[PDB]
Amino acid sequence: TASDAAPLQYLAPYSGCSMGEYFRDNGKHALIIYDDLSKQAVAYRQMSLLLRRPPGREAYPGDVFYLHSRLLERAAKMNDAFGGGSLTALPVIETQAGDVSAYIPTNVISITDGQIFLETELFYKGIRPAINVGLSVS
Amino acid sequence: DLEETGRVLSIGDGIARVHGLRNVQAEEMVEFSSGLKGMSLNLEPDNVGVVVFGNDKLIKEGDIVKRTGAIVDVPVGEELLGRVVDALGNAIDGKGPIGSKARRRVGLKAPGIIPRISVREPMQTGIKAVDSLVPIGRGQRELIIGDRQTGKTSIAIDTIINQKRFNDGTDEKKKLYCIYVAIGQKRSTVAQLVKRLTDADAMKYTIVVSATASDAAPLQYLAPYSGCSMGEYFRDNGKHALIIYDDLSKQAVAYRQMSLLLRRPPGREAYPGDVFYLHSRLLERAAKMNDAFGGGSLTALPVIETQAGDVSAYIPTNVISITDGQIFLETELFYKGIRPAINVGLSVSRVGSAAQTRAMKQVAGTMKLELAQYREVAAFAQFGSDLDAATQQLLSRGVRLTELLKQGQYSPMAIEEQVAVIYAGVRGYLDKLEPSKITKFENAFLSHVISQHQALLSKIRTDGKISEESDAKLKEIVTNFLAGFEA
Amino acid sequence: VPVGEELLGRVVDALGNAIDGKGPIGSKARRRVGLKAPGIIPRISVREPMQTGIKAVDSLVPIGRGQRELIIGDRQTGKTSIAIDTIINQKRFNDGTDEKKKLYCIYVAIGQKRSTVAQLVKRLTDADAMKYTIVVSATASDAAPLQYLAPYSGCSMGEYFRDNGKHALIIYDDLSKQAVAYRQMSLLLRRPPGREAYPGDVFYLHSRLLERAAKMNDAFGGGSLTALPVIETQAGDVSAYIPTNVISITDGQIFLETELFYKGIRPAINVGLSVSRVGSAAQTRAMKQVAGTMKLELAQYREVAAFAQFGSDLDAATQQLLSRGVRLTELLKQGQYSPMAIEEQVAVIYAGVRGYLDKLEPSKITKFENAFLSHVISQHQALLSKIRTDGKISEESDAKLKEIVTNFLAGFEA
Amino acid sequence: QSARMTAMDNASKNASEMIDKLTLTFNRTRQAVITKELIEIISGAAAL
Amino acid sequence: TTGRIVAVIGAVVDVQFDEGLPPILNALEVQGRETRLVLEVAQHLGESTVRTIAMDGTEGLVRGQKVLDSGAPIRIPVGPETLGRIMNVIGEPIDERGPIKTKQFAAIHAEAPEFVEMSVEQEILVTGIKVVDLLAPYAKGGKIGLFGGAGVGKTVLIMELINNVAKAHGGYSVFAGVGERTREGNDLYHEMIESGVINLKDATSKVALVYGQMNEPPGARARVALTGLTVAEYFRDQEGQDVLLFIDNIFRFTQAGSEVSALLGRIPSAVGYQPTLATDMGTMQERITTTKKGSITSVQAIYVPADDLTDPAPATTFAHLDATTVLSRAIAELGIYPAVDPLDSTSRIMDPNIVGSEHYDVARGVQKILQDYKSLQDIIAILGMDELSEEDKLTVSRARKIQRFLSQPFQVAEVFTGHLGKLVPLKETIKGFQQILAGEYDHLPEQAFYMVGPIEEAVAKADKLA
Amino acid sequence: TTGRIVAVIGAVVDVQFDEGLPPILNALEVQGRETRLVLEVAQHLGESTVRTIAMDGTEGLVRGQKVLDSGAPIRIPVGPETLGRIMNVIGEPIDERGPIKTKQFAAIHAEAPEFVEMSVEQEILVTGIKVVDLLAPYAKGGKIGLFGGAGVGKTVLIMELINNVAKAHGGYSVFAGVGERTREGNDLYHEMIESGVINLKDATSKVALVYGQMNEPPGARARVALTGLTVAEYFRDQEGQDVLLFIDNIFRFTQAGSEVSALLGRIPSAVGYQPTLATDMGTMQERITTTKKGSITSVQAIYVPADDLTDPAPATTFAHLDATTVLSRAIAELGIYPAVDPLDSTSRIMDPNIVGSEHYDVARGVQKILQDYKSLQDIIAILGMDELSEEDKLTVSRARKIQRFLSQPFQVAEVFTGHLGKLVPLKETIKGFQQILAGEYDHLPEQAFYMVGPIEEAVAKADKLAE
Amino acid sequence: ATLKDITRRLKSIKNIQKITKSMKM
Repeated sequence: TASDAAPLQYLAPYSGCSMGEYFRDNGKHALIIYDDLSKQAVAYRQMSLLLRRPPGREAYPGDVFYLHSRLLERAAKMNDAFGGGSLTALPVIETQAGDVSAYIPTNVISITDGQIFLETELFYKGIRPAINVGLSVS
Repeated sequence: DLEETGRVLSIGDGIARVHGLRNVQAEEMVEFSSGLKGMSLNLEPDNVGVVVFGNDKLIKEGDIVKRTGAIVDVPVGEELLGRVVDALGNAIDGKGPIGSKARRRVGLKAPGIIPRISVREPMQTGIKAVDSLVPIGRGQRELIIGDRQTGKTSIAIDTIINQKRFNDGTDEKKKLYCIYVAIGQKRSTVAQLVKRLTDADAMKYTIVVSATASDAAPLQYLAPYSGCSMGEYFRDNGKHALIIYDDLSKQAVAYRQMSLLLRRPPGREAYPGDVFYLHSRLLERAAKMNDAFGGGSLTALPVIETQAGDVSAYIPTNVISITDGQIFLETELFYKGIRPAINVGLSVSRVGSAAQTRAMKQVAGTMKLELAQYREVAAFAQFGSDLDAATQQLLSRGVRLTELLKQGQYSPMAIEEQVAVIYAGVRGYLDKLEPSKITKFENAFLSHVISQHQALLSKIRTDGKISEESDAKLKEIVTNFLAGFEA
Repeated sequence: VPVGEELLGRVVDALGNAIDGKGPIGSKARRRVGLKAPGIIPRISVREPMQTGIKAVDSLVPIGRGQRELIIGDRQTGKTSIAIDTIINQKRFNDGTDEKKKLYCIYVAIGQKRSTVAQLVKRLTDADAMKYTIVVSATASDAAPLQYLAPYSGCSMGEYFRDNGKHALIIYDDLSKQAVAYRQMSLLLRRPPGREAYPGDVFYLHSRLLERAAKMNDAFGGGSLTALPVIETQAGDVSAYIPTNVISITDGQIFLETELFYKGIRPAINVGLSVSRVGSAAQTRAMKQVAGTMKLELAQYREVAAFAQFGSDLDAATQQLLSRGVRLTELLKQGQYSPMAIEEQVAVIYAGVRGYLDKLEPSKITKFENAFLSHVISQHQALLSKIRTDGKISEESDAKLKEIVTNFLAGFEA
Repeated sequence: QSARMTAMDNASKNASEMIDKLTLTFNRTRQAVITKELIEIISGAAAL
Repeated sequence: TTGRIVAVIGAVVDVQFDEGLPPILNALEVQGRETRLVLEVAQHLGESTVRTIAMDGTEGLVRGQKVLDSGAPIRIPVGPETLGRIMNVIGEPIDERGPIKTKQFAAIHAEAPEFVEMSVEQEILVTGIKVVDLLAPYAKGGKIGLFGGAGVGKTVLIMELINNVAKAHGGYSVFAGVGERTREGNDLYHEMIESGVINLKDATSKVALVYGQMNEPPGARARVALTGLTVAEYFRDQEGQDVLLFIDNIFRFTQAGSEVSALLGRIPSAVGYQPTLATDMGTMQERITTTKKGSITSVQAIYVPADDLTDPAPATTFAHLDATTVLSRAIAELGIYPAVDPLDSTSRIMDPNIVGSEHYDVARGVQKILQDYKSLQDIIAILGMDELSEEDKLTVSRARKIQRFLSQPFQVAEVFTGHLGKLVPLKETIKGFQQILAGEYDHLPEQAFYMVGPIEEAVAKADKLA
Repeated sequence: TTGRIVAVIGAVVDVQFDEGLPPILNALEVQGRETRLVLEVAQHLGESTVRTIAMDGTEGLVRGQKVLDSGAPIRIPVGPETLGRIMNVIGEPIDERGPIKTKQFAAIHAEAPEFVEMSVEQEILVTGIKVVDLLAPYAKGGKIGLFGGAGVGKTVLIMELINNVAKAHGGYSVFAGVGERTREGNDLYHEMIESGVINLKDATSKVALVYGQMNEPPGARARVALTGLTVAEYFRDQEGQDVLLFIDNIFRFTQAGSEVSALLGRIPSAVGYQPTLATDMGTMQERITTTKKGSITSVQAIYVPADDLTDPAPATTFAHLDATTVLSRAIAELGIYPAVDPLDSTSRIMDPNIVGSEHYDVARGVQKILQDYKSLQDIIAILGMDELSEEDKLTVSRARKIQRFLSQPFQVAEVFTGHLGKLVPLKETIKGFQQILAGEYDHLPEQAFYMVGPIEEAVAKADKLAE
Repeated sequence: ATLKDITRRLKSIKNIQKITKSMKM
């Protein structure tokens, strides 16, 4: 959480993922929820600026896309010859002002297999879940 | 001797890197063989990064540097009046030495929280827009901000000029000594400046600290503090002093230049992490003391130059955030005929009426309000193909009140003259007059009452407000003058 | 690097080596790639035209010999085409007798792709232009330093002609990719990056080069070097740092817009934003006569055309202004690979500038120009040869022309 | 008068929406210029 | 341990220890100085040298000067005898009323309430303010974003909350001025005094003031909000009250953070802030909660840079806020006070699952009506107040009654309004508005509801208004 | 002293002296070169090694090469025998006409005039250009600045001023080309001659020329202005004359410095500039000034990178001027030349007390209406013009005509405009505008007001257009 | 997207909205 050293916030998702992997690996089925990958990204960037790695777009280090691809590639559906088990990931990403073009959001959209965009407008107008049915995909 | 003296290891871009000087204190003044002074800003493990106060042509590798042991202090007191001094208090008007007894240290801490009291005495500029809608009190710090050439320095000058009404007077608690600090300006501008002030006989009560374009960074840096100390001598001694920093933008640049050359870390806009602290420690030294301390004050008018009206850029953000209000000037206004270009909606005075006179308030208050109201509708005017007479009314009050805020330069008014004129439109008397004529009306109307009616103005003045009587006398004076006027 | 007439018709790399596998170059002269440009004293004001073959250019932003004129615009707005048409237009004089009117061309590809260049040298060959062109190629896979040098190399080959009373034309296509090469070479040497990541001396990188294009006085052979450097803008933003860095070195610019291009205006020359710092001194009197005030007329036309995108109770002087503006805009249009001869340009602009077309329908104008030009070329080559020869429009030529246009126009609008 | 009323209702509402969007576009741009200009300074400084 | 100063660069002092190196965060005292110079430790550069940040001017320091490890972070006098006093960053008195003599001292750098200390539930903290309690309910242990500045009653509202916390919850409050303008603190001081919240004569002060003035170096304006925090944690972890924490203003906290960061030479991140923006904030915000012992509730004054709500400073900050109190100059102009905006102010706990359906419905009733009326507002002025329906004329009437019923007299402003302050109870609040919505006082007149407490007073005022 | 070269990286050369370290600013000459190479000492790196900036190409230099301290900063031939000549950064003739036999020599580096040396006389300097004169009058002995992005008219404007003012001026003129186009120094030299301002046969030359163009290494560009300015200071002080100083373009001095800055080991300030930009500009700009001894009337062209007037360079220069003419590509783009921006140009003499109220009320009158029209522009753009008050569609009218009446065919741009150059006298200007503002031509067409001199030509042009 | 242009557009749209709301009423 908000008070743990960045390295722990950075680490957290990989650990949870390994725990979900036991189930995937044994014919079982797990669900992992990364809330949020936004803050993990800033934790990793704090680490990267402190290590002195070249800041790039939005001051994020060059490998933040990999921070995420490596993680989310591990969610997966094995076939029978490997147990038939599976890992499902519902990672969360927080956009600013509904800007879904930002560096981090785009990164993550280019990794997952669809998105569920919730809109503030919808939310107030009383539509909840504030899902945006045209924009969202599976 | 490496303890009290050092040797230059390298010299460039005005930064001297001295070896030795083991005993120097932070910010201490030291001296290079050649005679040039320098200030120790970086005390490092293996060297002293010294900020050279002059041309680094006179310094070579190996030059011997010696400590002075003394920290930067400057001349101070009443003999500096009517003088033109550099950032170190040296006279540059070639009129002979300043006979200074007391010497004060340039960087001192602001008076704490206990030694003060609410800003309550009016600091009058003579500018109606300011004086009625953006009131400055003594001890207040009000920023004049705007793009290049919008009227910023003019505000300060009219302000300085204006204090002669009280400086020629007997009441010593109304006199205000002025200090004008010029940082990064070209010498011809200041020369022109001092001339305008001489011509108005304001140099008698003014001190000019000048750190110009060709003076080394550190002198441009210091200038505002060394001018501050000078104004503190008055503040502390039950006297009142006004200080104009023109501009804080150029001094920030001077500081940034040394910071980066000493290699300190650069943040946004390349400014050092302590640029906010450079101004806050300066602008806090302005304050209203308590009788227990002399009741003396130091008002400061700091100037910030914005770019393309970007009041949120870095330095404009700091200083806005530090001061008690802002007078925002605008080009569009300026070229549209509003001079001074004060944007009345965005300008502010945290001190407010706590600093207006009852006379002014008596008028300022409804004016402030019809204007705010006009501002809501103004945009409609130019397409008002059929507005109701309710709002059509506010457009009319709107344009007349606005014309009353206009003002020529070098002619600051007496609070009594300002209320007499404001009363005229505010009360509705110029509502049937032509916008194109208000400027002419006021001028002549004011010429008339300054001529014929100095007894009513003396009343208004004295009684400090508009008595029911003087009210009636003004009604007639304007209704007969107006009649005269449209003949 | 190798220098001289032996290189003509050959494709060399950034160091001089042939890459057309057509044998060694028979070079007898060499030249340092980096030589300062001739000073003040050795030159003379640019006065001889350098005809592109493009009305829009030759009429509104004239190019003289010894002049540097920049071709700038976003990707695909047609920048190279301007350069090819120019190289191709030079056959006229090169196949001719007069050696003073001849222009040897140099085409430096930088950062480009080999298949594109190969495409390029094919077309030049098919137009029978290779004979007078040298092609220095420093493409996409060539080392950064080759791409970097390439321009200086090609320049030096052009000075050979310039210093020997001959005339050369060099195209630097483009100076954007070179800057990148320079930036790369430079950062890898650990030289601190500057504005936009480029070396603090990228201005210098291009000034040094383009100052070399010049007009020498008779005392030095009267030869010259004309440069047509190309720069790529992004989002049509010409105010950009590099774009302005280079616009502040050359003697004018030709700015191509994608908006104009899509709109049908090809070349996409933006009248208002393009300039020629040589003015009419680089124009024949025939041309000066017809296009002397046209440029500021079209500028003023574009404005009012905007100011009435709402027919705001418009007078006549402006209705006339919009009527000329549109007709003239159609005439400056032009296809590719068909560089026109100077007298041909004068004939057609003439028709427009004189008002003879103010009553024709804009849509007709292009078709009319093909018909009209056909007529005069075939029937009237006596008037074309005189305008061309006298180089001016005499009072009778001007009368024989008024006669032809008005009558042909009528039969044309039957 | 009912169509001018309607047309001007819409126009006014479109305007406001445009206003809200340009403003938000303005702040995004304002933040990126500062960030962008600052990273540029740091890059140059670190290379030394 | 006794170290020497090896380097002084601005407000960053490097100190070398021969035997025994102070851990990070410890406070070191510089030896031989007119006044107290506390250097907080920030890093272990290796070779027995620490890198610290000065809490005051390093002017005059000398390489070789002596430094004494106080063997602990900045510690301050905590407890009751702090109430009504004004204190420095390192717990010193700056009001000149002599020494702050407490029994306990509390290091300012403290960790936050372990998960198992966390309260598992959401409870509204009542302040007795009709708008606040009805439409934007504060949360116990939560953080509130107080928007709006001058002219709009910011300081009187901060002072009524104080009073009402003492009254209804027997809880005390702290005031941390992060980057305060010396002029404005002294003015805040005397203003609390005149309204009593501070008492120089007795022991009835309900506020302790902690100040980090704008002249102080980055490191000081950086920590003073923690110091204030320390104090508040005492009235919760030692006396299990419901303390109130006021950080004015939360933006200068963050800025102080960046200055310190830059000085320590760390690469800034997006928009120039610190790489550690989110942790610098989290390590502080998180200590503000409801533990089993009690709770700290924080009212944070927010400054939004460039009016950009997505600016990293502000954006980060909302991550922690449970409600916003928007003070509005427009509302004030209606004479309405507190000048809180009933439609712009918000709260996370305005959930029927948290405030209960009744509360939730009334609130949502008050706002809609206030919204509807807003619509009509345009019509009324132009086409005149009458195509108005038996229905449209009622929404207005009530709305206008409501708008007024939402205003209220503060006990803090009695020395001035010549009127008696009211602390309406939550129950009274929901009923009040319930009935107006209901139509129970449609006959009553507007002005019957202006500046009163409980609806009962709306009734009685009507009587005196014939 | 004799030093050796230890490192060469571009225009920056480090030299190691064994005994006697040349002071900063000293000029050193590289031994063993066909041409004279001067190195200006820039810094003392320590270890008896100095970092220097080359005044020319560094090709062919070798590590170990010998270098002699000349014992003084670059010193150039100053005096009357510089008139009619063309000089180098380092004072060498570059016109092939032989040595420059001056009695004295001056070092290009010197302190700026003291505060007690300043003058405050303010006399309008009429130019014949409608816009400048009307709205931003130049002042004799004042500092003038022409601001503009690439290709908007800085030089042509400097060209017509040389014609309308330099040509009648009884006093010297010094034209320093700093980092501009070589083609241009050749155009001007030969023009000076063809008009006798330069005389190659006798001593009637009234203009000295100094050049350090764009084909030079940063070093030369960082100093020519100094050389130029130094020549001018001589005629100001040692002769006491009225000098006219033309510099095109002073931005080049600052770009020169930014180009070597990194090689001087400095953290960059904002926008890539060097951290010493303002002070570097200050110690220079402060010498370009009128004193009690002599008078300088400097006209400096100022380049504006990326067209952004807030760029640290253009931005830092405003404070050094008494009058500023800001040119704009947005105006130029419309075909309005000179492309001066009427609302961004200023003069310190635009004072009723100095030019008079008729001059002043007209100017401000013209500016109000152009401002008034600027504000409406974006709006009638979308909402159209019908709804506008006849009161407001008249200001659109008058504004559009004034906008034109402000253009003028320059005598140095006939090759550009295809129009004979017109020079309008101050009273013809004030009056012409006074009448447009007065409604006295609301009948003539806008076009009649475009590219004309005096108001009568607008009336004549109306008829010619009348058909 | 220039803070200059963006501002230029906001300027003209805030007026439009004002004149347009007026015309509606």
